[PDB]
This record gives sequence, C-alpha cells and structure tokens, in this order.
Amino acid sequence: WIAQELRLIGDLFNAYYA
Amino acid sequence: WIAQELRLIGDLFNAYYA
Amino acid sequence: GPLGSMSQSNRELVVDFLSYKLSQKGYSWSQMAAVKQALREAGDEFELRYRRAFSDLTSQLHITPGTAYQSFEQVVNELFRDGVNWGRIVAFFSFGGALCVESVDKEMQVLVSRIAAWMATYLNDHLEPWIQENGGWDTFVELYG
Amino acid sequence: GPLGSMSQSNRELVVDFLSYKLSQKGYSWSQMAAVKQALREAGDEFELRYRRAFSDLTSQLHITPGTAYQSFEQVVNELFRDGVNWGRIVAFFSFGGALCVESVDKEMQVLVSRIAAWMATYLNDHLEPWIQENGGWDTFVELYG
Repeated sequence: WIAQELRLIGDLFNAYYA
Repeated sequence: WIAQELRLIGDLFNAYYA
Repeated sequence: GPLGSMSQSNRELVVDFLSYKLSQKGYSWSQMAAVKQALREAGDEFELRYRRAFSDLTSQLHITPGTAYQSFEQVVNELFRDGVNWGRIVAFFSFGGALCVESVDKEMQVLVSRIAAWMATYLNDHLEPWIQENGGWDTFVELYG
Repeated sequence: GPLGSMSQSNRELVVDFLSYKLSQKGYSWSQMAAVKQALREAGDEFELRYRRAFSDLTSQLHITPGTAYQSFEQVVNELFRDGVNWGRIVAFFSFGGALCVESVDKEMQVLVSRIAAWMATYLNDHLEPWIQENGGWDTFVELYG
C-alpha cells in the first residue's frame, strides 16, 4: 500500500545518489 | 553611491507593496 | 522575557536570512545549516521526480486525529522493516511533510506539532544508530547536497 | 551535552523540514516561521526585480576585514538617514547577504559572523522602534508575504 510505494521510490532514489 | 542606489530601489520596492 | 525574546528573535531572523543567501551561492552558515538545506533539496527532488507515485500514496491518506498516530507508525515501521538507507530517510521526511500539510488542509492543525514529535522520536531512537554507523549527516550532505 | 545536542539537533531538522513543506503550500509552522519566509521571499523578489541595480552597487563593494565595519555602517546609516520603511529594511537584509557572500568569495569567512552581529544590533537598536510603531513583523508578513 502507501508504505510499499514509499519504500519503492525511496529505494529508487537511494540507488541514484548513494 | 552604493547607499544611494540601495535606497532608490528600496523605495521603489516599498511603493509597490506598501 | 519579552525584551530578551525580541532580541533573540531578531538575531535568528538575521541568521536565517544570511543562511539562505549563502546557500543560494553554494555556501553554508554552518554544518547544521548545510544539513537542513540538503534535506530540503532532497525532499524537493524526491517529491518532484516521483510526483505521480508520491501524489498517489498520499492521496490514500485519510487521517483523523484519533487514527493519525497509528497511520504514521504503521507506515514508518513498514518503510524501515527491512532496512534503513538515505533514500528511505528522505521518504520518511517527505511522508511527514505530507501528513502535516494534509492535517492543516483538513483543519486538524493540532496534529502538526504531534507529527513533528513522533518524527523526532523515531529519528532519535530508530534511525540515529544507522545514521551514526554510516558517516552521520555529514555523509548525507556529501551524497545529496 | 553531546547526547542532548544530538537530540535537539534532530528535533530542529524535523521542524525545519516541516516548516519548509508547510510554506510550499502557503501554511506556516509558526508566526516566526512566517516572518522568516516572508523575508526570504521579499529578499529574492527585491534581488530579482532590481537585479541590474543590485549587482551594480554590490560590484562596487571592495571589502577587507579592516574596512568591513566602516563599509557596513556607512552604507546602512545612509540607507536610513531620512527614514525607515519596509522596502529599506528588505534592502538592509539584502545588502547584508551580499556582504556575507562576497566575504566568503574572498576567503574572509570570519566576517560572516561579524556581519550577522552588526545587523542584529542595528535591527535591535535602530530599526525595532519603527517596526513596533508600524504594526510589527506581523504587518510585514501581511504586506510582503
């Protein structure tokens, strides 16, 4: 749900910069 | 000089909003 | 007192404005100023790039004062259930910002200070050990600043 | 101490980020947050509209640590010689921001904290009586927010 989608984009974002 | 120009634009700015 | 508070408030207004102007040129007032700025920018970037997804998930937020804590905690617990990383931390802040905005939108302004408290507590108790093991906020600035 | 400071720094990061997100939607964390935001925006607006003039006057700034105080005071004294108004106050902040940026540019970083001090003192001693007679910072927010 909300949490899973938030997690997905957090990880996408993390991979790009970190 | 610097101060006179600063004053001018401060006043222009003041007139627009206040 | 009123006189001191007035003096101190004026100093803080000066510092705030100077910190902002410095940041616009790529400088910082202090390390703490640099961390705030990095987080604001990362939050903007996160919310901009993932605008569709972020709007979607927050549109499913249907908070009441009675259910706000459970909503916050359940989302944050799932966010970090299988790990902490800087992107998830940015997502955590962005989520809290969204909750606060929605609260005010719905005339539940009292929730804003409560959400801030819940966030600070979670950060101090659950995120700080990872943060300190991974180079601190100084490392976040290096990566997302 | 380190433990308290860590806790408090985390609370302030939360508050800063939430204040920012609220402001992006036209809300404020507090009146103080609203004043900071109004001043930042007015400073941006001032520097944007009068970009040519502002760049010109600040390009004539040739500061050294030994002459910085006299440069600051002489400019600010002339700015307010024949009156105080909100626009001149915004110009005062913008001027201080420009001085700070130029200081760092020229490897005179020590001047930043000094300029902030000079500004806070001038604000408290010379501008506050006018400000209080003219509706306070709350009135500035109403006019320039």
